[PDB]
Amino acid sequence: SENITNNAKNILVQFNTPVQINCTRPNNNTRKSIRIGPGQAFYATGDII
Amino acid sequence: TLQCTNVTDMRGELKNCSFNMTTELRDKKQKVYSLFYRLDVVQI
Amino acid sequence: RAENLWVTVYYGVPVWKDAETTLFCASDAKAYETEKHNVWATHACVPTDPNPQEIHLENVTEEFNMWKNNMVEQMHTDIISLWDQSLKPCVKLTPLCVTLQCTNVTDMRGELKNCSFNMTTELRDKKQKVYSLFYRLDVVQINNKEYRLINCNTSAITQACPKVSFEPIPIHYCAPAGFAILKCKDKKFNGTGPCPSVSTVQCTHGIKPVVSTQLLLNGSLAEEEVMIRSENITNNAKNILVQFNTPVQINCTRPNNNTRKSIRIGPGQAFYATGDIIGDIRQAHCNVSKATWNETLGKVVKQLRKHFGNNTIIRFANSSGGDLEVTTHSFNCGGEFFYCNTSGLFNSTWISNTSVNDSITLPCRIKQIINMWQRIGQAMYAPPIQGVIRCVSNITGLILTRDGGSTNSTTETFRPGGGDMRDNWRSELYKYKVVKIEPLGVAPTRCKRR
Amino acid sequence: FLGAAGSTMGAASMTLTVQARNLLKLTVWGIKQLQARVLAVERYLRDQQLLGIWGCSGKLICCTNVPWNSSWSNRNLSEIWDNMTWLQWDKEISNYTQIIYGLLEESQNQQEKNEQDLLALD
Amino acid sequence: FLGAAGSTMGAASMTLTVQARNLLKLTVWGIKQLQARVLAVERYLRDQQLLGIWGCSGKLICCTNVPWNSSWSNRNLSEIWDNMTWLQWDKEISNYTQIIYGLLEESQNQQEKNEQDLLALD
Amino acid sequence: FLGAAGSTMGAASMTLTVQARNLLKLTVWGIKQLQARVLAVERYLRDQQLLGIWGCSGKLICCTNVPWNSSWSNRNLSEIWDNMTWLQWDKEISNYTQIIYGLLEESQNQQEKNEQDLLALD
Ligand SMILES: *[C@@H]1O[C@H](CO)[C@@H](O[C@@H]2O[C@H](CO)[C@@H](O[C@@H]3O[C@H](CO[C@H]4O[C@H](CO[C@H]5O[C@H](CO)[C@@H](O)[C@H](O)[C@@H]5O)[C@@H](O)[C@H](O[C@H]5O[C@H](CO)[C@@H](O)[C@H](O)[C@@H]5O)[C@@H]4O)[C@@H](O)[C@H](O[C@H]4O[C@H](CO)[C@@H](O)[C@H](O)[C@@H]4O[C@H]4O[C@H](CO)[C@@H](O)[C@H](O)[C@@H]4O[C@H]4O[C@H](CO)[C@@H](O)[C@H](O)[C@@H]4O)[C@@H]3O)[C@H](O)[C@H]2NC(C)=O)[C@H](O)[C@H]1NC(C)=O
Ligand SMILES: *[C@@H]1O[C@H](CO)[C@@H](O[C@@H]2O[C@H](CO)[C@@H](O[C@@H]3O[C@H](CO[C@H]4O[C@H](CO[C@H]5O[C@H](CO)[C@@H](O)[C@H](O)[C@@H]5O)[C@@H](O)[C@H](O[C@H]5O[C@H](CO)[C@@H](O)[C@H](O)[C@@H]5O)[C@@H]4O)[C@@H](O)[C@H](O[C@H]4O[C@H](CO)[C@@H](O)[C@H](O)[C@@H]4O[C@H]4O[C@H](CO)[C@@H](O)[C@H](O)[C@@H]4O[C@H]4O[C@H](CO)[C@@H](O)[C@H](O)[C@@H]4O)[C@@H]3O)[C@H](O)[C@H]2NC(C)=O)[C@H](O)[C@H]1NC(C)=O
Ligand SMILES: *[C@@H]1O[C@H](CO)[C@@H](O[C@@H]2O[C@H](CO)[C@@H](O[C@@H]3O[C@H](CO[C@H]4O[C@H](CO)[C@@H](O)[C@H](O)[C@@H]4O)[C@@H](O)[C@H](O[C@H]4O[C@H](CO)[C@@H](O)[C@H](O)[C@@H]4O[C@H]4O[C@H](CO)[C@@H](O)[C@H](O)[C@@H]4O[C@H]4O[C@H](CO)[C@@H](O)[C@H](O)[C@@H]4O)[C@@H]3O)[C@H](O)[C@H]2NC(C)=O)[C@H](O)[C@H]1NC(C)=O
Ligand SMILES: *[C@@H]1O[C@H](CO)[C@@H](O[C@@H]2O[C@H](CO)[C@@H](O[C@@H]3O[C@H](CO)[C@@H](O)[C@H](O[C@H]4O[C@H](CO)[C@@H](O)[C@H](O)[C@@H]4O[C@H]4O[C@H](CO)[C@@H](O)[C@H](O)[C@@H]4O)[C@@H]3O)[C@H](O)[C@H]2NC(C)=O)[C@H](O)[C@H]1NC(C)=O
Ligand SMILES: *[C@@H]1O[C@H](CO)[C@@H](O[C@@H]2O[C@H](CO)[C@@H](O[C@@H]3O[C@H](CO)[C@@H](O)[C@H](O)[C@@H]3O)[C@H](O)[C@H]2NC(C)=O)[C@H](O)[C@H]1NC(C)=O
Ligand SMILES: *[C@@H]1O[C@H](CO)[C@@H](O[C@@H]2O[C@H](CO)[C@@H](O[C@@H]3O[C@H](CO)[C@@H](O)[C@H](O)[C@@H]3O)[C@H](O)[C@H]2NC(C)=O)[C@H](O)[C@H]1NC(C)=O
Ligand SMILES: *[C@@H]1O[C@H](CO)[C@@H](O[C@@H]2O[C@H](CO)[C@@H](O)[C@H](O)[C@H]2NC(C)=O)[C@H](O)[C@H]1NC(C)=O
Ligand SMILES: *[C@@H]1O[C@H](CO)[C@@H](O[C@@H]2O[C@H](CO)[C@@H](O)[C@H](O)[C@H]2NC(C)=O)[C@H](O)[C@H]1NC(C)=O
Ligand SMILES: *[C@@H]1O[C@H](CO)[C@@H](O[C@@H]2O[C@H](CO)[C@@H](O)[C@H](O)[C@H]2NC(C)=O)[C@H](O)[C@H]1NC(C)=O
Ligand SMILES: *[C@@H]1O[C@H](CO)[C@@H](O[C@@H]2O[C@H](CO)[C@@H](O)[C@H](O)[C@H]2NC(C)=O)[C@H](O)[C@H]1NC(C)=O
Ligand SMILES: *[C@@H]1O[C@H](CO)[C@@H](O)[C@H](O)[C@H]1NC(C)=O
Ligand SMILES: *[C@@H]1O[C@H](CO)[C@@H](O)[C@H](O)[C@H]1NC(C)=O
Ligand SMILES: *[C@@H]1O[C@H](CO)[C@@H](O)[C@H](O)[C@H]1NC(C)=O
Ligand SMILES: *[C@@H]1O[C@H](CO)[C@@H](O)[C@H](O)[C@H]1NC(C)=O
Ligand SMILES: *[C@@H]1O[C@H](CO)[C@@H](O)[C@H](O)[C@H]1NC(C)=O
Ligand SMILES: *[C@@H]1O[C@H](CO)[C@@H](O)[C@H](O)[C@H]1NC(C)=O
Repeated sequence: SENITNNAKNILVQFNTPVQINCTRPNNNTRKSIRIGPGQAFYATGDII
Repeated sequence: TLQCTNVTDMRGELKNCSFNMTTELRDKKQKVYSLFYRLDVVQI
Repeated sequence: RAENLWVTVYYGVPVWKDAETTLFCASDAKAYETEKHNVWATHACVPTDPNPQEIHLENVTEEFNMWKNNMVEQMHTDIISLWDQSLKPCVKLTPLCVTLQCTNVTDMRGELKNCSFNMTTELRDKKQKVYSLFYRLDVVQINNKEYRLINCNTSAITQACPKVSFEPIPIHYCAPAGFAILKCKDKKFNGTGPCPSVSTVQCTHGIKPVVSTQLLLNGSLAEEEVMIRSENITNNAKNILVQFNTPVQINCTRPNNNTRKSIRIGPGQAFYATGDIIGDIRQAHCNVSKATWNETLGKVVKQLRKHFGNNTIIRFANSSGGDLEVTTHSFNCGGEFFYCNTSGLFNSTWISNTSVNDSITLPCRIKQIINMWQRIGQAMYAPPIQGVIRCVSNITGLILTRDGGSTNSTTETFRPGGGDMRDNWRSELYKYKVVKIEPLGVAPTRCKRR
Repeated sequence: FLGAAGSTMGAASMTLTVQARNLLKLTVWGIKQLQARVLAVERYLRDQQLLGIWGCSGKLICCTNVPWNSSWSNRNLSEIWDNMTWLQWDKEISNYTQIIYGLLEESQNQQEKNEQDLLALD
Repeated sequence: FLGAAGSTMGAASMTLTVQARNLLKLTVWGIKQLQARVLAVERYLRDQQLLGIWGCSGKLICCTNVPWNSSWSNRNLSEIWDNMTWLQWDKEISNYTQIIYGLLEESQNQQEKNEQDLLALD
Repeated sequence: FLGAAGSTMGAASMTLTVQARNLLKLTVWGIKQLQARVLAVERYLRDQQLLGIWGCSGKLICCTNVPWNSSWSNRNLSEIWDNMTWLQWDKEISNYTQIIYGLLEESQNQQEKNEQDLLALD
């Protein structure tokens, strides 16, 4: 901590053993890839399967 | 403008939105729908 | 202790190693007086030394490979990078994708389309009902007759500025300090093998970046016999580069005397539309003199027999098929882009030394909207030119391909190549390669030190 | 200018001197005419720093106290200067080149200047 | 490489030599990998110009005719090299550093070369 | 700093030393404060390379074995240093300047170092 007794300063912590974390996107998606030309293509979010 | 509705559980986090869009040509618009999270949009 | 000599440092010893560096351009400091708002490359482009230096190295033999030459790759990326920098400040044509209502022009199956369409003015309120004139190659119909820009579904489009010109100007490639460029002075050189007489130069000779297909235009002539060059000859997958002895006179004109609309799509921007055609009702055409093309062919067909054998039948034929850039002769004259039908020239059949009127012609098609070098995302619109365009160039060489069908021991047929533009640069760069000089050296001598 | 590259090393010592030396507001091509000449002055100073740290401290020719090893191109003196050429010469020394470089900076100007400092005291 | 920074000045003279030395078409980050190395060669030549204009004209170690003033770190010689370290040394001289610099360029190479020119006439 | 430019060459030799020396992320004006100082270091090294290849190898004043030709500003010695000024001096030599330059690099450091190498053998 920059200033410990000071509650206005954040306290940075460093771990010994790494912690396993899993973050997933339980939505199987599709890309529309709509055409907003000329030459440009936007990727829209389709339906979730 | 985004015309949205509630997805088919967990209080409809996802919004199905219909809107008008510009095509390659500058004449006719494009009626297409997309899918946005509740956090990406705000009603008016 | 034990005698005698001692090491001694020599600086500037004649030792070089084959290497690669970043080369700049040179314009001859006249191209700058040619002005016309930065023609092609030359803007701040380095002025060429009035007295270029060529030093002949005696008692030297150096091995060259033109297909492994690195000067080609820099130039290819240069023209490409040069091309984009020209189109960046210019006017983008993005809202030209408006629906096109077209009709047949008043002979030769209506090559030109008269198109009516809606357009945005300086003001953002009212549109503009105006008509333009496009070639059949620039538009594609979508389902009266309704058309659209041909490049809109593939990519975007921008208009080239009328101020700048595509006129090729001589460009000398030079090497920075500590490097050197080797030049092969032999009259007959195919680009591979050892070179008996080698000289060094700071700058390569005058090289005009003329982009063309199936015909090397405005290039350098060979010495004595005509030259035959191929990366892998027996391989039919590799193109065969040819260098002519005598230059071939070619005429390509635009037998349409035109006008510029210069419509206003403001604020501040003005597009140059193609107005009505006043003059000969004709399709663009390319002229080649029957006597001059034949003589070269007869001299060239004999050189192929230094490889394919003393006696054999060599037949010529037009392009097999593919993209328009491949199947036709593509180049730029007066700012317009011609695509010529070379099928008339390549119709012949030859005997061992011979083949079984005063003029010849070649139908040419015009396309304003182009993507060369297989570029996607950027399409360039060639602005219309006032009056009739006439141009005369030298045909200095070809890009050729051999058929794969064999029957190898029977007969062989050759057809015009295309595609890669590096071959065009390999045509002028075959005699040059880049090496870095290693000046530092050590030698044993008695001087020692006090 | 490189004229003796084909000639023998003995003849190549005469022309040695010639080898020593031969708007700008653009957004692009300005980096193309720049990047080339900047590495040039970087490559230039790269050679010159070596010349100073060795027993040279000066250009063209300079000598050193490093004895020539027999194991390094054991030869006849006339077989070197009179009968042989530089490109052909640098070819054999290619293995011992990095070894020789060490003897100049380490064995000399590191051990020589200190030797000199001790000889300059008295 | 800096290994003697903790050691005494006397031991630090042995490793002195190691301290001497250790597409590019991008619109951005090209200035980040450039601006760093350009001031580097500017900082490099800044030290070297001082080395020439002084009584050195050469790298590593070189001596001068400037007498050491007693008022400048009055000391024992063994109290300097044998008992003391460079970081600790540069600390005290910090006041007289700019004074000493003047004696090298002014009192020597200005007055020495002219002295030399007069001694080179006869 | 240039103070003796109006004075005679004889008085101008005393102040000679003073003449030797006096974010950066911007898209524009960064090339304006750059292009100026880069040609400066290019112009700087341009003079220094000449100083090395000649019989100087050092800054300020240095001498040479090149004899002064009578045909080059035939004069009285006191008519040069005592009675004449540098701007006025460089004016006449303007024709022979390129000639003199050749005698330093060719007649000396090319022929001198080789002469030295032959005198260093014995
Ligand atoms: C990092 O973070 C840490 C914490 O996270 C930060 O730490 C903080 O640091 C600040 C300093 O900036 C501290 O504030 C100062 O506190 C001191 C000490 O106060 C304590 O002790 C006093 C005396 O204690 C002794 O006496 C008693 C009686 O016998 C005895 O029982 C006791 O055991 C001990 O022996 C107490 O008076 C004081 O209590 C008062 O203050 C409390 C805090 O506000 C309050 O809760 C109480 O109710 C009571 O009101 C406390 O216990 C203070 O002395 C100091 O005061 C100076 O600064 C303030 C501005 O904040 C200013 O207004 C004052 O006037 C005073 O300035 C005088 O001293 C200067 C230095 O000498 C002098 O230059 C001035 O001119 C001025 O002197 C003038 O006046 C006097 C008479 O008044 C005169 O004689 C002189 O001649 C002259 O004219 C500060 O308040 C924080 O306490 C501390 N945090 C914590 C949690 O403790 C740190 O800052 C951070 N750092 C960084 C880099 O991030
Ligand atoms: C530039 O372009 C040119 C052309 O434009 C390119 O040239 C091409 O180059 C390639 C090489 O990559 C050639 O392919 C090789 O051909 C050789 C030779 O094949 C010919 O000759 C064979 C023997 O002839 C002799 O014997 C007969 C009988 O007595 C006699 O009558 C004759 O006169 C002569 O004296 C023939 O067997 C062979 O015929 C067969 O192949 C024909 C071509 O496909 C086919 O038409 C026939 O019907 C028939 O099937 C032919 O006439 C081949 O030997 C060589 O084969 C190697 O490579 C292939 C892969 O392509 C691989 O599958 C093989 O296994 C073989 O690899 C063996 O040899 C290696 C080298 O020693 C070794 O490392 C391997 O481990 C392997 O050896 C293993 O197996 C053997 C037993 O099989 C064992 O003993 C070993 O111990 C080991 O275990 C290639 O096919 C092209 O022919 C040529 N083009 C043309 C038009 O000719 C050039 O590549 C281009 N270059 C560049 C840089 O661009
Ligand atoms: C391979 O190399 C060859 C040879 O190097 C290349 O061939 C070159 O082609 C260039 C054109 O692309 C050509 O440039 C021309 O130069 C001509 C000569 O200029 C000199 O003479 C004039 C006097 O006439 C001097 O004032 C001048 O300073 C020069 O010294 C010009 O006459 C050319 O201008 C005309 O042609 C171009 C297109 O080629 C038009 O754009 C231009 O507008 C001109 O056309 C008008 O004028 C002619 C009569 O001159 C009319 O017949 C025509 O209809 C036009 O008239 C209308 O239009 C204008 C405005 O455009 C208007 O004012 C008028 O009233 C009408 O409405 C052109 O400048 C090179 O000279 C030529 N090389 C050689 C050696 O000749 C070949 O391109 C190379 N290959 C490749 C692929 O690049
Ligand atoms: C591509 O285009 C180029 C350019 O047009 C072509 O190259 C030109 O080709 C023509 C003809 O092949 C050639 O014209 C002749 O040039 C001669 C000089 O070299 C001229 O002397 C000659 O003029 C006479 O003939 C004209 C037509 O008959 C007359 O109109 C003219 O007045 C001349 O007549 C005179 O001379 C006779 C004596 O000879 C005398 O009795 C008369 O009183 C009178 O004085 C031609 O014009 C050009 O010179 C060529 N240009 C170049 C640069 O070479 C090329 O052929 C085209 N290629 C293709 C494939 O079409
Ligand atoms: C194709 O090339 C051949 C050459 O291989 C050309 O043949 C040439 O034909 C002309 C006649 O049209 C010959 O001229 C003749 O000259 C003789 C001798 O002076 C004379 O007696 C005749 O009256 C006539 O003038 C010419 O010599 C001949 N070429 C050669 C090399 O002999 C042929 O013209 C070319 N194709 C075309 C388009 O004609
Ligand atoms: C390949 O080239 C040859 C040579 O040019 C072409 O032969 C040409 O064929 C035409 C017919 O379409 C000939 O026209 C004929 O002319 C004669 C003589 O005037 C006349 O009697 C006929 O009625 C007809 O008009 C032409 O003369 C002939 N060329 C020559 C030199 O004789 C051939 O057609 C070409 N092949 C292809 C596929 O393009
Ligand atoms: C999101 O809403 C759109 C309509 O705006 C849905 O698309 C329709 O889907 C039905 C299937 O029940 C079809 O019959 C319609 O033809 C579709 N209309 C269009 C314009 O596509 C879409 O299905 C909804 N989200 C999804 C894919 O579940
Ligand atoms: C096409 O080739 C001809 C002939 O090689 C070129 O014309 C020559 O130009 C040079 C320029 O110095 C003259 O010395 C020659 O005299 C010209 N030839 C003749 C026969 O007189 C012509 O320039 C070439 N084409 C292009 C575009 O340069
Ligand atoms: C291309 O079509 C346009 C019409 O879209 C023609 O322009 C008309 O030309 C006639 C002459 O017969 C005039 O009476 C009309 O007023 C014109 N209309 C417009 C909108 O300009 C044009 O003439 C056709 N191409 C050409 C010029 O031949
Ligand atoms: C290029 O030239 C050839 C040869 O003249 C043309 O081939 C003709 O093609 C048409 C069909 O489009 C046939 O009716 C003719 O009989 C062909 N001619 C001959 C001589 O066989 C070809 O059309 C020309 N252009 C293109 C774009 O192919
Ligand atoms: C020319 O060079 C070759 C190799 O560099 C050498 O063998 C030959 O002796 C040289 N010729 C002369 C005349 O020195
Ligand atoms: C060495 O050079 C001399 C030249 O005087 C020659 O006679 C002798 O044979 C040479 N010996 C060897 C081993 O090269
Ligand atoms: C100086 O150094 C010598 C070392 O020989 C030591 O004996 C003496 O006491 C020192 N004197 C002072 C004043 O530092
Ligand atoms: C280590 O360094 C300190 C301070 O730099 C110094 O006092 C000490 O004498 C040094 N140790 C040795 C063994 O020289
Ligand atoms: C040369 O200088 C001396 C100064 O001692 C002077 O007396 C003499 O007249 C001068 N002669 C010429 C020719 O300048
Ligand atoms: C001042 O300069 C002029 C010309 O440079 C010169 O003639 C004159 O003698 C100088 N004055 C003095 C006092 O040296």
